[PDB]
Amino acid sequence: GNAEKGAKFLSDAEIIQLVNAKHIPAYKLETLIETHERGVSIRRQLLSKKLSEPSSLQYLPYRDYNYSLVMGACCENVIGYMPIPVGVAGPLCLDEKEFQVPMATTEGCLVASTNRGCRAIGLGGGASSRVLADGMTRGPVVRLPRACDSAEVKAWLETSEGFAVIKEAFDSTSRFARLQKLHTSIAGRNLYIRFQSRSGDAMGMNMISKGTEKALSKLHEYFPEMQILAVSGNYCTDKKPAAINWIEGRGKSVVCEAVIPAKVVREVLKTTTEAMIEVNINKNLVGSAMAGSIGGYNAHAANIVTAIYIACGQDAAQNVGSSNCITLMEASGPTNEDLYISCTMPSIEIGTVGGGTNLLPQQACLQMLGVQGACKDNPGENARQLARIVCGTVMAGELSLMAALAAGHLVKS
Amino acid sequence: KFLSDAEIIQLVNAKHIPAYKLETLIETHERGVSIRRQLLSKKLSEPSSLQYLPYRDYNYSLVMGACCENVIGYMPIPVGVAGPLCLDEKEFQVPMATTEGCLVASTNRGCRAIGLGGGASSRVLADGMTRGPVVRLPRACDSAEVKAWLETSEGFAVIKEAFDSTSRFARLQKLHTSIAGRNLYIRFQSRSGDAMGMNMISKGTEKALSKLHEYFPEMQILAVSGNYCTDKKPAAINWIEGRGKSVVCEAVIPAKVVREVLKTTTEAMIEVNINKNLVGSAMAGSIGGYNAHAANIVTAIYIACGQDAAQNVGSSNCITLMEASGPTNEDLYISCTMPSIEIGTVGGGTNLLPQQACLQMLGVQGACKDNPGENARQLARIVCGTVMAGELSLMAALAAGHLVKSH
Amino acid sequence: KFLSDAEIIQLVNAKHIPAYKLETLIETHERGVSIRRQLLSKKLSEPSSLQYLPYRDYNYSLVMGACCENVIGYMPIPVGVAGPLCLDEKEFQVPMATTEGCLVASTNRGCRAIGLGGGASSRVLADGMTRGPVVRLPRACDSAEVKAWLETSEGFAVIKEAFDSTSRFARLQKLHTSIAGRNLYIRFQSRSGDAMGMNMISKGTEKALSKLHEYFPEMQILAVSGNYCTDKKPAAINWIEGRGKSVVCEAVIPAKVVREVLKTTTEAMIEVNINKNLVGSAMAGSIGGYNAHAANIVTAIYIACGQDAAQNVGSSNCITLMEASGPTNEDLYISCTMPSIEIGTVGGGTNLLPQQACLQMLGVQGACKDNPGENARQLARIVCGTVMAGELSLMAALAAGHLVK
Amino acid sequence: FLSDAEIIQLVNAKHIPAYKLETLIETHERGVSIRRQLLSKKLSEPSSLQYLPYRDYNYSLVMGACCENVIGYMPIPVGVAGPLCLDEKEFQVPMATTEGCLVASTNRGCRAIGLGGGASSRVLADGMTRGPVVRLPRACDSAEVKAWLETSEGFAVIKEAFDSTSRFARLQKLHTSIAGRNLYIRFQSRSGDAMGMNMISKGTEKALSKLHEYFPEMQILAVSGNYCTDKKPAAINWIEGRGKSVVCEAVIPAKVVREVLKTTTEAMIEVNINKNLVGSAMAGSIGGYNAHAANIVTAIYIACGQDAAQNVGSSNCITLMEASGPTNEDLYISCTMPSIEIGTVGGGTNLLPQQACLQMLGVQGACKDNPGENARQLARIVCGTVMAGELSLMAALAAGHLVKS
Ligand SMILES: CC(C)(COP(=O)([O-])OP(=O)([O-])OC[C@H]1O[C@@H](n2cnc3c(N)ncnc32)[C@H](O)[C@@H]1OP(=O)([O-])[O-])[C@@H](O)C(=O)NCCC(=O)NCCSC(=O)C[C@@](C)(O)CC(=O)[O-]
Ligand SMILES: CC(C)(COP(=O)([O-])OP(=O)([O-])OC[C@H]1O[C@@H](n2cnc3c(N)ncnc32)[C@H](O)[C@@H]1OP(=O)([O-])[O-])[C@@H](O)C(=O)NCCC(=O)NCCSC(=O)C[C@@](C)(O)CC(=O)[O-]
Ligand SMILES: CC(C)(COP(=O)([O-])OP(=O)([O-])OC[C@H]1O[C@@H](n2cnc3c(N)ncnc32)[C@H](O)[C@@H]1OP(=O)([O-])[O-])[C@@H](O)C(=O)NCCC(=O)NCCSC(=O)C[C@@](C)(O)CC(=O)[O-]
Ligand SMILES: CC(C)(COP(=O)([O-])OP(=O)([O-])OC[C@H]1O[C@@H](n2cnc3c(N)ncnc32)[C@H](O)[C@@H]1OP(=O)([O-])[O-])[C@@H](O)C(=O)NCCC(=O)NCCSC(=O)C[C@@](C)(O)CC(=O)[O-]
Repeated sequence: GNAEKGAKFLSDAEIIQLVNAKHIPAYKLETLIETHERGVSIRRQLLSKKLSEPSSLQYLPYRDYNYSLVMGACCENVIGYMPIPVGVAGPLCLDEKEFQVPMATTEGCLVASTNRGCRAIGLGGGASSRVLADGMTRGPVVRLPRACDSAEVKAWLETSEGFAVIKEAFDSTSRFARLQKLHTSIAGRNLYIRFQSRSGDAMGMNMISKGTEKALSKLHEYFPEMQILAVSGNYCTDKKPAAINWIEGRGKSVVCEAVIPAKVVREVLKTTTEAMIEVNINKNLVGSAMAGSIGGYNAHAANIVTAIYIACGQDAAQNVGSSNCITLMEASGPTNEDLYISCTMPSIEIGTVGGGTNLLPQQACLQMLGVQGACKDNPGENARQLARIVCGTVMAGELSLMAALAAGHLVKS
Repeated sequence: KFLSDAEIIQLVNAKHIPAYKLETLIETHERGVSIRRQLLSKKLSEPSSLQYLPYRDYNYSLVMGACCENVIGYMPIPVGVAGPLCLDEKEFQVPMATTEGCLVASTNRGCRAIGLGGGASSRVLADGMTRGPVVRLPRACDSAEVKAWLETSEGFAVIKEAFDSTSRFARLQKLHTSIAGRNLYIRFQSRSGDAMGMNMISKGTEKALSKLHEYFPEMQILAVSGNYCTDKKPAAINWIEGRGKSVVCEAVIPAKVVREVLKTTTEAMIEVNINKNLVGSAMAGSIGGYNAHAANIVTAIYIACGQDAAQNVGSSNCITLMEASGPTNEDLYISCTMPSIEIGTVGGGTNLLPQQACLQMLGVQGACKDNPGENARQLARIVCGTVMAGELSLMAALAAGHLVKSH
Repeated sequence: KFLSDAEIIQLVNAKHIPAYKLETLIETHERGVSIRRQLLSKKLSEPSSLQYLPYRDYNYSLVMGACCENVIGYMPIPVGVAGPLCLDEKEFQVPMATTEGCLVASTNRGCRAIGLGGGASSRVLADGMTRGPVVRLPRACDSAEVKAWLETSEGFAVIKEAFDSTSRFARLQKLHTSIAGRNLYIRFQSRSGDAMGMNMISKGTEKALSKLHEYFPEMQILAVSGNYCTDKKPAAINWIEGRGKSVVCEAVIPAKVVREVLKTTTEAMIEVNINKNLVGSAMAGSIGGYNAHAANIVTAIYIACGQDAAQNVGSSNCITLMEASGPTNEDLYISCTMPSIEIGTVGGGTNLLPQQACLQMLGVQGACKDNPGENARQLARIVCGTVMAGELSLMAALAAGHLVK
Repeated sequence: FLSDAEIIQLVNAKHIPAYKLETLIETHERGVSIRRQLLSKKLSEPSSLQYLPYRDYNYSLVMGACCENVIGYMPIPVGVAGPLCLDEKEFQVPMATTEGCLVASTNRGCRAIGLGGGASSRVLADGMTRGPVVRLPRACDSAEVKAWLETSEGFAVIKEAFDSTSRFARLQKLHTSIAGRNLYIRFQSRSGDAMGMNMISKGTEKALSKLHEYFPEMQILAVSGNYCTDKKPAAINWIEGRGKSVVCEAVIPAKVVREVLKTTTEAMIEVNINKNLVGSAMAGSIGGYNAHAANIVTAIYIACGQDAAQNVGSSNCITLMEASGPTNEDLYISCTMPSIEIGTVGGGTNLLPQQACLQMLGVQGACKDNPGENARQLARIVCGTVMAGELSLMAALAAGHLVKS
């Protein structure tokens, strides 16, 4: 019926009461209650009346979903989950292997197009890829009394011993923290330090923050007058467009290529190698340059990154820098009727452990590509492998869309 | 029809009927996906990989033929809620589909500071989706002529006529042209009701390019999209000219609220905003990213509300500014300007029911009958508002030395 | 007056006179300069380091109070000539004030290929100098309101009237506004006859900002220039929106001419242009610099013709493109598009006689009485033309493996 | 030797290239004197070079080194600003310009600094760069070369080759960048007191050869694939630096700001942020967070024989202003310039008048004892003077003193 005061289980009815009582704040329901799902039920209830159209929540799934794995490190105020259609494209004949690429999307033709692109590649002898570099970064802003002081610190960080003490501090942070280079940049009395380190099969944004922080402390011991303004002074750079990610790289840098047989271009892609190339240059090069792009000399690399990212538990917001990509197309073969295509992506921020990678459905798409979890034997291998697949699939998508654009097929589909 | 499950399998195999064909071949969407999963498993190095990828009893009737191909199931993204967001004297319960811990918590904490601050105000500065095809002429002198033509009032009128005759909402605004030798990049800009409009615009520019061709028969239409729109790629033009909805946001957090809720000082916030979001971003050579994590907020809301999560690229453009304010300058004045929010309230993933749930939750869902475009615009303002909230909280945490404490 | 350099210096050393005023006193420019050199030598660690800095017999008359302060002589810059430049069915002998060897030789070699190629064609795509002040309002909602106001036809009309009432040539074109919170950046665009117009425009935006103030009394005019013009700084907005004169250029070099004059192959040129001026520039994160050395050509012509050599920054923006052309695709099609050539044929260094010499040499000097702006525009085209010429030659040299040696 | 009208006809007939005139006439000046007559016919107005100087210049130092087809020289007013109290020294900075108030303003700025205890500067890095484009059959090959160049031994053989090129060629790091089967290699080396554009090209070329020995299938497309980057705007110069990177700072006493600069520290700062930061960002600038660093670079560059076209990358500069002092009434100002391409030897640095302005700053020629010192010292002066000019113009803008001066 109704009651009052904390006790045993109680009822949705008035457990709500104690929330108004302001002793059980909304987001703490899982703290108190016994079953995660009840918690979400009660919140959807609270939130329900907070709503203008309370009948909304009705078609928002939530029932039976392992929440023990989200509550804790993947989301707060869980009021359910969002279903994203997951299509599959492939096989992707990449580096003498075939992958069935999962793509969580809501945009029609994206999967169809990526597939059509994978096809051209398969009938083309397949594609080759190489991870050019690997390292997640973090660039805090630090301050000194005078620019002359910043200057001194910069020089110090650049001496071999100085770098060694910073590296030691940094690496003592984790099992995988192994500080590579150190890129410093001065702005008056400000000093931006770009820390770069590998991180096994983790995307490493977290590991690196812990590492730079410990390093900044040891750095402070030497320059007590230094102010650590913010672990992140946008010099990483994370989730924001930045020429530095494009030029210096961030995460995994990777190249991709394939040669599509003139026949395959006419048959599968429905155009000409000559037409493709004529479009790639004036679109992905001259066009992008005209729009003042930094890092976006590609057709829709983003569409492919986001889809794979959502499907495989990556940070869909890193879609920003991860999509950097220049796609190039040349005439090739004995008659120059064959299409040579490459795709270079300098900043693929990706990981195979932690984050959304810990959820089971996302993990399903990872296993589907045989990348899931940490690579015990060779640490970082899964992350790297996935990076290559992302780059490979992007080339596939680039191939198909570019073709469609050349052929005048975009409006039809 | 009935044929044993594996009977369809073998059948397809022996015919080599492309899996994607299924939906048409088989009766009932869930069969075709269940069968596809089945075919796929045998192509995998661990046939039981999809053991945890849901797919059962989902509404594929909407999806197939409109949102995704080769469906093999669906991906569950935790959906949190933040708010109320006291924006323009209203309160919104903002849904955020994410997998990053603290994002919702932080956006909430940010919304809180704003609520106890008298709320936030926002304005949509401009509205217009764009499409910029590449077109070619024999000589640059010809491109030149076309450019001048498109710039005459009559020339623009015939192009506009053609363009607008494309849809009920297609109303071509300006026309930005740009020459590269014999190449001509034409940026078409038009409103589009409550639709994000990427599709409507393509239809419009295409019809317009035809009418344009009638006048310059020697013109080659190389591609409806010559990257001058620009869509899903970083571009100074979206930042400077705007794309989609441009919107400003502001709020003033009372010094007490900054010390109590945000756990810092207005002075500290400002010292960080300038050297991070301004000097830092400039040092990294950013174009459009003078903000802390506008992207985190856009993506979350975008995924939760059926938007194109890949447009996260240009939609996240945002400059966040913080000034000292009040009688004592202890209050925090904060603003966030986002010039290119590509958003829509109709079509796309906006047609799926669960996404529609999050849209109703903000009372934006579907087309706005009375005032077309209103929902799209309203949602844009909410995205900008929530972004400011997130900016507030994260900036604070950074000032206070809390990122490696919260996470 | 007439005393003695020997003592006209003491008063000065009695600080009764600031070196930078000798002019006001000692009426006879060269003497003013003369005394100042002497007074400076003493302050120098090497009292005679100015031994070789010319100064005599230069017409400081026009310089003083309009081009330079604290004058102490002049700097001689070698002036070479390149051409003829067969541009738009005309031939120009282009003057280039430079100190870099081969620049003139190369630009010439480039002009040559063009002459034996049927010549080059050019078009001025747009014309308008800009000024973008920063203005402030109490709240962003206020900025917003002003933006919308400036965008209404009547609002623009009152702003335009105010702006145009500033000068005989001030004819405000569009108005590009941009909001940053409670800040509002207004880009004013207007023609300006044959003047580069940086000054004319400032005067115009200022009068306009006043009338704007009358309507929004709560608006703070922070600075007539809030870097949204943008002047003398790299900016995507100049590249995308244009600034000054925007112009295209093209020519087709006959395969024979490429092999003979330029010493390479159209195929090789093209292979280099794409991977250097496009893919390379993109790799370096360039905004506006998809060209080989457009700057070398702009600066030289700018110094020789009295332009603002510092505007070399935005004026050099240029994308140079090369395609295969002809019945056999062995001919080289080349184009050069420069969106922001800040140039003028009147005022500034354009008032000095030696610079004016180089202007007449191109028949552009002074204002074009009949068709105002024509000289400025014509010169802009020549700058673009000569740039293509230089692009042609250097690209070739690079293709052929000739830079070093 | 004999006669003029004759050399002409003789020329016109056997039609000799005007540019060869120097190798057929006893004195240079009669070469350029003939050249000039010879060109006058070819003008719409034969009497155009009337006022264009030429006599008694000493083309000797120019011929075959600084300029071709010389028809004379261009006089650029040279003003002086200072003293510049930089690093406990005072410099009298020469500025070759044609823009009124530039010198006056830079002076006024130097003044505020002098009465402020002076300015401090530091050279953060030194290295000229060259980035050729090289090609391989497949991207996998490019990839392999990149990794090779990154191994310590691979770098050692490349460095050896590179350094064996000159006495000052000492290859620092190596920044590589892949674009499919393309490979952009950024070579970085010091170069004494030379700007080093030439030395580096010779070095990368020698290195690219040795590189070829290891990857015979590699195509050297161009010694310069715009990844240096030279004379074009590029985020890489801004982020990685090019030439000399230097910081500058000073603190102007609140009194001095009100008295000399005619404003408030609070006003200055309010303008710097919304103009040089927020404004520049709104215009989509990469590298230009400053008011007019270019004006100062160009002037000093022309006066001291530097490459005025490098004005493009050399002008990169972010200027910052904070409140300082016991009451925060004092103005703290800094200026960071990451890519000052400068040199004190070779180029226009070999001409005597330019050398005059170099001595004036006591930088002229190579620094025997400490190689590179002069180049570096001049770089610091350029950065110092830029801060000075930033100070004055920013002030003027804050105070609303522009249009009228
Ligand atoms: C629609 C297609 C794929 C047809 O392509 P098609 O060649 O005309 O159709 P087809 O039946 O003749 O070819 C068959 C092949 O297509 C594929 N295919 C065909 N249908 C399906 C399907 N249902 N499901 C899966 N795969 C499919 C499949 O791989 C198949 O191979 P096969 O079965 O013979 O072994 C093509 O025309 C295309 O790729 N169009 C463009 C797609 C695209 O651009 N997608 C992204 C959205 S565009 C956007 O919003 C970004 C943009 C444009 O703004 C960016 C920019 O500015 O550039
Ligand atoms: C974690 C907080 C929010 C704690 O916040 P707090 O103030 O330290 O502790 P609190 O308990 O006093 O705060 C409680 C209030 O915060 C919110 N809040 C608190 N806990 C919860 C919860 N469980 N669920 C929901 N809401 C929560 C909520 O609104 C609540 O209001 P109340 O009811 O108490 O008046 C804070 O420390 C914070 O915001 N940290 C930063 C979080 C963040 O920004 N993370 C994601 C972005 S990091 C990134 O990847 C981007 C980066 C850094 O790489 C980009 C760059 O800068 O380069
Ligand atoms: C050196 C040349 C011109 C030889 O040119 P050549 O074709 O090798 O020899 P040639 O004598 O047979 O050519 C003669 C023609 O060239 C011209 N020419 C030839 N000599 C002269 C002269 N003395 N004075 C005037 N004009 C001359 C002239 O027009 C003549 O026509 P002709 O009289 O026979 O009918 C050629 O090899 C060349 O162009 N070299 C490269 C020039 C160049 O581009 N350098 C300046 C930029 S380098 C820099 O600092 C920027 C950079 C490159 O680093 C930026 C980047 O890419 O990152
Ligand atoms: C005009 C001034 C200098 C007057 O300065 P003032 O303080 O108004 O008047 P003052 O006579 O009392 O000042 C005297 C002091 O100024 C200097 N000074 C004064 N006159 C001279 C002179 N003739 N020659 C040399 N030095 C002079 C000198 O140092 C002297 O110190 P003192 O000897 O008294 O101890 C000042 O108002 C000013 O600096 N104006 C602005 C100058 C300027 O910056 N213009 C060039 C940039 S405009 C442009 O094209 C770039 C732009 C606008 O586009 C950049 C952007 O986009 O932001």
